[PDB]
Amino acid sequence: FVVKDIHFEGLQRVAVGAALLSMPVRTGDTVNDEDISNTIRALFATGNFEDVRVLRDGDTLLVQVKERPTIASITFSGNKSVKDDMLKQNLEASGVRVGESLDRTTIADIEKGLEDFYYSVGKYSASVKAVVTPLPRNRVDLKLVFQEGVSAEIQQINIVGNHAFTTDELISHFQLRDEVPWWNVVGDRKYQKQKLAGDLETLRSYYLDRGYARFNIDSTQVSLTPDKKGIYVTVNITEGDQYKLSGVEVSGNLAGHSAEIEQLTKIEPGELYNGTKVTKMEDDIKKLLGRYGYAYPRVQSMPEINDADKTVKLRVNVDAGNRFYVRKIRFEGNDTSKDAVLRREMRQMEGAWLGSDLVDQGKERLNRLGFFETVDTDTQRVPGSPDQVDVVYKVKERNTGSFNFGIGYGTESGVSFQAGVQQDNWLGTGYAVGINGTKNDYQTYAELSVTNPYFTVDGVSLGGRLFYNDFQADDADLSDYTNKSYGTDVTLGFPINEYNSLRAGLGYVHNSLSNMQPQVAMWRYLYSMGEHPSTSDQDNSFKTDDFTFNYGWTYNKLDRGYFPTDGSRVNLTGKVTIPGSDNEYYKVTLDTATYVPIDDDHKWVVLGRTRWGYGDGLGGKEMPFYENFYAGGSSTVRGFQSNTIGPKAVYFPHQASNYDPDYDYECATQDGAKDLCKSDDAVGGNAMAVASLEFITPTPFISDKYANSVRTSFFWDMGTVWDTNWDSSQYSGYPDYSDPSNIRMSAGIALQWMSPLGPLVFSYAQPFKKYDGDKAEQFQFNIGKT
Amino acid sequence: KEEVPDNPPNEIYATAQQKLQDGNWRQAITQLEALDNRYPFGPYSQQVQLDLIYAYYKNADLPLAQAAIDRFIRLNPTHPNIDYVMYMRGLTNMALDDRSDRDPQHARAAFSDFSKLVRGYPNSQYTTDATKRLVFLKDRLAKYEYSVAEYYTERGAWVAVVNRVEGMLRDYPDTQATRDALPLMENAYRQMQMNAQAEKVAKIIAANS
Amino acid sequence: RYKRQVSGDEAYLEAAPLAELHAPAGMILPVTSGDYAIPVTNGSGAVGKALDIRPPAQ
Amino acid sequence: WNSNVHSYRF
Amino acid sequence: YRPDINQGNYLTANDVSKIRVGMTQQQVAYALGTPLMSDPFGTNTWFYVFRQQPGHEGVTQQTLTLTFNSSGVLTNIDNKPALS
Amino acid sequence: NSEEDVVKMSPLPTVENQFTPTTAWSTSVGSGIGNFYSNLHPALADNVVYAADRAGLVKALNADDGKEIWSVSLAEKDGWFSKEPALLSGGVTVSGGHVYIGSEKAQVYALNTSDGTVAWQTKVAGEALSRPVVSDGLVLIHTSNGQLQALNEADGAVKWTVNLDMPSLSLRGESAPTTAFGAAVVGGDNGRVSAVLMEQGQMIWQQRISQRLSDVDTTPVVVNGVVFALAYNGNLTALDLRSGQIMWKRELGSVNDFIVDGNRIYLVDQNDRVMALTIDGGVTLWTQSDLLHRLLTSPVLYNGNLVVGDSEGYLHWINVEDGRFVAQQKVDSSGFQTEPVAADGKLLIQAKDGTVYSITRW
Repeated sequence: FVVKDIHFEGLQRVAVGAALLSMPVRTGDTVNDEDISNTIRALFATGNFEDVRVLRDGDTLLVQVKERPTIASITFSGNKSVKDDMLKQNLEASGVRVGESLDRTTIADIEKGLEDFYYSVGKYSASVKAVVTPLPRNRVDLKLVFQEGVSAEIQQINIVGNHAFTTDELISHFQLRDEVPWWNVVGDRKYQKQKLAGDLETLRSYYLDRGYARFNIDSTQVSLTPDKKGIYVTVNITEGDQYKLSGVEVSGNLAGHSAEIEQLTKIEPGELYNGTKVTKMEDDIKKLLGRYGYAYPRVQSMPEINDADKTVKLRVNVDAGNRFYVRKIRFEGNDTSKDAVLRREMRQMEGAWLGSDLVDQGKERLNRLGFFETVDTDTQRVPGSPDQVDVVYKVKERNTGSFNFGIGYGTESGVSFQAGVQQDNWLGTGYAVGINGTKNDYQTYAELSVTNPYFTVDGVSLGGRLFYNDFQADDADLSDYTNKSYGTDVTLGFPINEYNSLRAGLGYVHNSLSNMQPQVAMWRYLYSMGEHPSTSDQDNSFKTDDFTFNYGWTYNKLDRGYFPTDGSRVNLTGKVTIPGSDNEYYKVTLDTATYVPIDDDHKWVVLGRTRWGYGDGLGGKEMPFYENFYAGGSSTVRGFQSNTIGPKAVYFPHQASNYDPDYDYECATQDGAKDLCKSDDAVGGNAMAVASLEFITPTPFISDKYANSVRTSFFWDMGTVWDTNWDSSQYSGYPDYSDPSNIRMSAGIALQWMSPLGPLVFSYAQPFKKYDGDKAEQFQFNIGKT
Repeated sequence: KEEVPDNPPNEIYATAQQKLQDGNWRQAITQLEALDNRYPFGPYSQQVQLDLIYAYYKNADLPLAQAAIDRFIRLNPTHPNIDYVMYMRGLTNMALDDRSDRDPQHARAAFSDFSKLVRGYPNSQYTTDATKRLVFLKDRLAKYEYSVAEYYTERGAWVAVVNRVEGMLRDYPDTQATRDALPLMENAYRQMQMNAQAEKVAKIIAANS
Repeated sequence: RYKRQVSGDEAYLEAAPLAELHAPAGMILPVTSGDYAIPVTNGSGAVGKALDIRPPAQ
Repeated sequence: WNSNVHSYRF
Repeated sequence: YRPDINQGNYLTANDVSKIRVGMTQQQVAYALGTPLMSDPFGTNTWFYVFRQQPGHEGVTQQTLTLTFNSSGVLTNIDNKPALS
Repeated sequence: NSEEDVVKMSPLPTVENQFTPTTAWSTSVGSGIGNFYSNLHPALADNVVYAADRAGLVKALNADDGKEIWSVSLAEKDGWFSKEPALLSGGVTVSGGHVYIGSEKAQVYALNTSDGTVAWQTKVAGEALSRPVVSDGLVLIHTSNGQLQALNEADGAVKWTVNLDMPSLSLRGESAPTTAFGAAVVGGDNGRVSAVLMEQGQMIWQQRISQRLSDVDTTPVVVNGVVFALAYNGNLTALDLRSGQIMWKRELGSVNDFIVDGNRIYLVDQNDRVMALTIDGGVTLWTQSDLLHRLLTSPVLYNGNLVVGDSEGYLHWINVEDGRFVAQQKVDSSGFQTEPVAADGKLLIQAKDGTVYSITRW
């Protein structure tokens, strides 16, 4: 059929030219039913037409069409556990979005797509319904009603084919979980393929690190319940007999470094095969070949196994590649942070040969700051150069600083409140400013802190701090005296070994003392400082302004921060007053902790802690009684009331502030007092020595599935505190508090784990050696921050 | 929630024009999205796209302005008033840049855009401002490179310093940061005991300042 | 957000003009690569609030 | 440990 | 206290002996590699610098200056094994 | 924080008991299966009832009063402190002075009816989740890995194995084969009914009776040279016993077993719609949807009346001629999950807490 003209009926958005173009048929050509059908199918395939009809009028080829209504909006109702924006992102990734049209036959398809998304997020009983609201001008809105349903949780994780290790002991090291008590923070009970693969790798490693070279995971099975609210996992394995490590043999283009390697491949012939050690050998060889310039030194380890004698022999293939040089290092995504903040963390220098280990070190260092959510690397090449590359770090900035508030309870500090506002990246500079405050039963503390972590390129820091501190003693199991102090401090920090860290700084502190109970150990200092207050009254005030030089050293080698199993921590702090200050004294403290394991799985440990301290005056003066040392409590010596170990107060005969019988008073004249007066309330001492030997064991009655999160210990604690300036000749009848032989011992049990309320630590101790005046407190616990 | 009645397009557009002139953008925005959605093929939908670019720009909704600009350039690449769109693209990138040590990629994009505009259409009204912005962006990028060189001088690297200052003398020779960076190259050449090049750098310096 | 409310409204800054770099006798400077180059666009338009960025009626 | 009631990265 | 500072090209002391007077640029590029620095002030003259500075132990810098001619042909070699 | 369900559970009907049910007796077993999905259910042979739990405990009781004849545990203890359960999951099966049980640790025990001493014990491929069918001096077991194995009755030696294909995601449960004319018919989580000769394991035929969508057959039945198989989210089908030619189908699925009597097929859908189809063309005769989403159990035909449990513990006697509830009873609060047992005039059932009940009517 010859066509002399073309006409359309229904073209609203698509122009007439677009239609005339897409059509195989054009004006002035012969047409048949086949070409008409082709045109109709093309119009349908354009994705903008719902119904098409190409008929023949008297002379004209008339095209009727009902354009698919243009989508004007996409609403949602019932996306509790799914964000509207993410759902819309998934939708517009599927194809449907605003501006486009609505295919009136793909409704169930989109419903099933969203259902599949829900199936992927965990929910399997979800129902999606797409309602369609027509509107004039051939527009339509698409509403999506979601019935989420109830999530599916794991009810069991089983492992079959294991005979040497119980299944619980293996699940204990998984990221998935089947049991989640209400008194522990061990994880959720959800299912994800990534976690499953990670757990399979953890299992494979747990076996390969024990000699089971032939270990093989036959298959995995995931199953549901007919109600689709429970998930079951099954893992079949085949653990083969243990294998020994007979020897090692290297071969490849070692680059003449065959000498420096054979010392890295030294073993005791007849060792138990292990995968971690093999990977460590490979990484060491790679680090060496990087030290010699090579950037991509491939290393492969192939084991030749012999079952007749059960001997493994490793075959290491080394392929040291070519040297690559770095021309640039770029950072994109740092809209707030400056380039220096990201560059000073790079261990790979621009303008030098390349090392991938250094690039990874830089990436990790950038991850630690906390200013970036994601950190990706890309080593692009250079157009027209086979030995040059440009490194790129893509970063996504995060909300830098936080508003932190937290509570806790405990026997020592009663109820403890904390509140602070912190900022870690002040205008993208690295400065960390903050305002913090704490409040407990016996002190308020408020500090304003600032610090530049790079006052020098190497990593030296420079701090700064203003602080206000109110301290009541009667609330701390001591003699009565109130100290309100304010001051400022500045300190530098020098890192030297990646474990050791020195620090040195200056400080000014103003102290005001008031509401002081007459007792000898106070006068011994007041007199020294020229004062001559009275004994028969406690309206006594004393102000001092002191300048101090503070020094310190720290050593940290613990394998872990939480529940360590091997290493040692050490801290030395010191202070000395420099001339000009009213007070003349020096003070020193030394804390030490040492964890020593006695097994291979690190479940039996021997912990040893010590705490030494000594201070004294210089110009015939004494040390301030508000800088003294205190022992007793859940940190030094357990089983004793906090801050009761050591010297006691020797009161004077003195009227009281306001007398009211039925209240216990400490030797007031209004009760028949005419001479000095022993007491049982502590005052502290200028010298202190504390030790603790603890034995950590596994929790015996709790399931092995999550018994690795609870720490059980049996401890033996010792301590003593004493005053060196107590003149035992003048005050004869009362004991000699300058005798360090008065050692206080205790022994008992302790538990420690993590709870939603916060960290928990319980302890029951029974002091068997204690002296007159020491108050016992067997049960002690510290739910929360402190 | 900024509900819009179904009045005919004339009054909605007149109200939009009657709210822009006052200085309120969040309001006319809504009206323009309505008139766009409700009439994606009306007689003046393009005008609406231009007004929407303008509104998103002055309302700080820059990513949407970028999307609108890309869409408009794709759908109407030969629109007589397309120079306006390129100028708005340059302005949007400049605003995103918003601080010379930070990421300069937005500055490079703005430079490329303004270069396209000025080379293509030099007899426009949006060109002189384009050059006044290109000079500023050039200086900004040079200052970024200078900051990097200063860091690597503090560190102790003496090859990165000279490479980057050579790159500046190559790309950004006619700025002031470059004039302020030659001493760094001199110091680097001297620290590596290559004095025959420090002398050349000094010859360059003394011939300008 | 607040930072992108200043450049959007009006802010315009003028910078240090560009001055060519001289070459002494007995040497020559490197090549320029012309990637970041500023042609001369003659004409005297408006700059800094004197330019009408209001979209026209087309 | 320190924030057992809200570390709020504002 | 500080990390290792490395700069320049790794010269293995066996490649610097593979270069004779008369080799073009492609040959030296194959042998030693592409340098990070050169003389942009007109002449063609490459500088292979080998600088390493570990943590508080000293600096070692080996310099190899190769002076070519107008048509890519080596004309002079100069090796400074240590820095004064 | 709130929790909601897409499908709303149905209420408890209100019925007049045309006959008042009773509870002849009830015995307790230790901890039962718990909140786990299991096939573990009681048994009966020669006026004695053998039941078990999930930790490893097995008991024998009189089918008239509830007196315990013997009891034995199977959980190995490493002294007086440690104790690892056996994780029993295979329906108790008794045939010929032996008692066969399966476990989740791929261990199959065969005890004696007299004293409870292990006649033998054997390791299998995977978790034995199926009823240990007994036929032709063989014991058919169907493991979660998809492997159908055939042990011996007196020794325990694995005679042959068959590898059925298994998909990634499936349901927690495996079909118990049925033996007929010297061949075993079984189904798998792939959606296929498979036949195998018992002697060696040669696959006679396989047919797909299906329709992330899953399917599982779960114990077909055979009558007069015709096999009847039912899938999950699939089609009920009738197949020729010798070729696998689908003779008729019908679009409805279920995992819980069904019964065939006379010319009527009584089944329970996955949505808990008790139905009674015909046997020639799948014609429906009546429906009873008053139990939608009550988590019923496999029915049993007791005295011409269907009996079904529920998670809440209410047992329902329902007529078969029309489909009306003839009685309803409350038994236990923990809930019913496993299938009842009707034989020798006794109707025994076991709850999740292990309490075995015997039901009657006066």
